[PDB]
Amino acid sequence: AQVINTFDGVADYLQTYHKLPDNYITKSEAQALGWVASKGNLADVAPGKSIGGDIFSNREGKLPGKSGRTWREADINYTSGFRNSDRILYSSDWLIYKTTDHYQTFTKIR
Repeated sequence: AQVINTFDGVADYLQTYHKLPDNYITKSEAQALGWVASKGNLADVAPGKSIGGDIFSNREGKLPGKSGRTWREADINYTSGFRNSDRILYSSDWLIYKTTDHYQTFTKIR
């Protein structure tokens, strides 16, 4: 009904509660409840939920980090319909980089 699922909003809840929202279950977690990765019925088998807390090895490489270091990704913006391409990337050093194109772009916020 009312949660935080945005770039600055999630960045705040991150540096605030130092932990993704209680409604941020990774994708495998949604599969546990019965979710098809088709990305066309996520909220259908697990409505009121978000995908976050997944490791970000940098499939591309655009975050302030190096080999040996690991980043963290979280779902940004999500309501109903097919998943979206907006997601944030927080690092162990609290480095938050938002991406509005699927890890295709990164902006340093918090």
